[PDB]
Amino acid sequence: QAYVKLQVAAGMANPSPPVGPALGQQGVNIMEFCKAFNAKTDSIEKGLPIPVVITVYADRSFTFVTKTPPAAVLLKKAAGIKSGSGKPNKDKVGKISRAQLQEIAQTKAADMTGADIEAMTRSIEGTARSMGLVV
Amino acid sequence: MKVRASVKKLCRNCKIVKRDGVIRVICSAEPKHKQRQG
Amino acid sequence: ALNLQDKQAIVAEVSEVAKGALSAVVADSRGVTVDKMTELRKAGREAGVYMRVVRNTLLRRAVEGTPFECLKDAFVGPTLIAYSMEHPGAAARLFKEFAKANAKFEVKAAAFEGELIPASQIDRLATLPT
Amino acid sequence: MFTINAEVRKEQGKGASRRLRAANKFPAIIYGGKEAPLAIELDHDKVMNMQAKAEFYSEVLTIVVDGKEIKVKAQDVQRHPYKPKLQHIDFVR
Amino acid sequence: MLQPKRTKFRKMHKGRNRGLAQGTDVSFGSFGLKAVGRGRLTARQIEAARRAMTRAVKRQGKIWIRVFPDKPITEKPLAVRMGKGKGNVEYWVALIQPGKVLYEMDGVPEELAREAFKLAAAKLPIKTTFVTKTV
RNA sequence: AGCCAGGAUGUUGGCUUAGAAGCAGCCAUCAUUUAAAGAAAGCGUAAUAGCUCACUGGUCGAGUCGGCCUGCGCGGAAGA
Ligand SMILES: [Mg+2]
Ligand SMILES: [Mg+2]
Ligand SMILES: [Mg+2]
Ligand SMILES: [Mg+2]
Ligand SMILES: [Mg+2]
Ligand SMILES: [Zn+2]
Repeated sequence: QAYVKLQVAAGMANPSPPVGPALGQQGVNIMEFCKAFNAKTDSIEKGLPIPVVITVYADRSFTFVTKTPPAAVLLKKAAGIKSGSGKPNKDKVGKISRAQLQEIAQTKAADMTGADIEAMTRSIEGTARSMGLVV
Repeated sequence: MKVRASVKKLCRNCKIVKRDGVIRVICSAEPKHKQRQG
Repeated sequence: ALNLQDKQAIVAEVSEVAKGALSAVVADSRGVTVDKMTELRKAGREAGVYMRVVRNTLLRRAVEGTPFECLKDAFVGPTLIAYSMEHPGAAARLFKEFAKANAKFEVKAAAFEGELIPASQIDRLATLPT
Repeated sequence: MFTINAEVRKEQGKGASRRLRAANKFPAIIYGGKEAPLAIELDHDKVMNMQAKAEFYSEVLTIVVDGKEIKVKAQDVQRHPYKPKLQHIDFVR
Repeated sequence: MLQPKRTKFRKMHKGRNRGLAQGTDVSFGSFGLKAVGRGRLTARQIEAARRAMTRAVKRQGKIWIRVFPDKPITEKPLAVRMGKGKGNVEYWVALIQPGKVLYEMDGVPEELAREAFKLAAAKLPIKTTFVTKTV
């Protein structure tokens, strides 16, 4: 009830321009959002949009979902890139490996709906080949 | 209603039907699609 | 929808009614992908690949996946009844996991038709070692 | 390995051939070897449905003519000029 | 457009157009456009149908133009009396009999060949049908 | 054909405007975690929400679907 799957980068909290009222348009304001957003951003390593998923009941108290950041941006910090490459099969920018993707996706056991390791591996390699890093 | 001399289905919702001896295309969604062979 | 795939799924269903003593009524009417997601996530988490949320629930493909055993389980064919089999234990609590899958916010049309597991009464039997 | 039923055609010319093509039965010939050629006529339905699949122009055919089977091979076909129709078929024994 | 770069004689007879065609079989490609009617194509109509079918298949796979205009058709001007010589040579036609395969195509699906030859057949004066290769 | 139904993770693909979520398209383009599952096929979406559908089961109980050769017709068809 009353949820969204959308977040901007967790290096900034109380993010009123990019998402903002996407989390606190309603009667719930953004003060517990920014406080506990920093409190959950301290857990997962930085440089990542660490997304929050809101629930609510008729008492204005709840416990959100603290999910892992996208593997898109885990590959971003893995390759040092933020704006990777426009038109991802024209210019050459790099190539990544299954072991490094295992090192990135070893901790996603409570976020991924996949009980296959090589599925996550070649799926994030396809993410890389859509990124610009043709494996 | 565009009174074409060759009616032709333009989506999936369009249905070709025959009133009065002429052909018509009647559409449920888009009223631009409605045609008549005249 | 295709003949040899229907025959090989008949072969898979008679091999798996050979395998599992836990054949279970899963009776969805409004079958949710997230109940399928937990039923497949726990399948991959505490099994290998053998477990599914299999729907081969045809009115006369159940009756010809039958004739290994349970030859009075053809009337459990029609009227929206589904089958899920799983091996280890005499009707292990993954039966109750699929039952909680058919009971999580669902439309109340599960009713546990029975599958003739112990040749016992029609009611729910949760008598297990645990 | 197809079995086509033929019939021995009596008279040959422009006229009887066009009359056969009107009456749905295109003519054909069987030559080959030292024996004489033979003047057969076939239905059009069966042989167009056979020559659709491309094993007809490939393998050994078999013609039931007068009861007696003839092993034969399709050689050279004249089609219609502007239609999906057959005109004549050269067969080699 | 499509004209012979050199000819023996400038102006040719009219001539009739009777008899059946020759190029009935689809020799080169795989999918051909067979003219079932009888008439004269021109250089304008051949270039129009070729650029239409090139737009249709989006320049993938080979096109074949089989008939080429080489018979000049002349036109006397306006406000000119009937005498005083055969008129000036204006444009070039190509005679088509029933059965002539005009365009061929390969390196395309069958259905895309159907759509392309429909799109180019609606810019030609003679009624045409579709045809495929046989063995 | 109706009819009771259900219908993604990687991810919300890199981008680059502004938020990139199906819609802003290019370039990608698969492993299922597989009842069936679309990096969703469209729509107007301020991205925010979805509607469906692709497919699968229920129900129902005799044919149904789309191409070719055709015969006769239909529209195209307005003038003192
Ligand atoms: Mg009226
Ligand atoms: Mg009109
Ligand atoms: Mg004569
Ligand atoms: Mg002459
Ligand atoms: Mg000639
Ligand atoms: Zn319409």
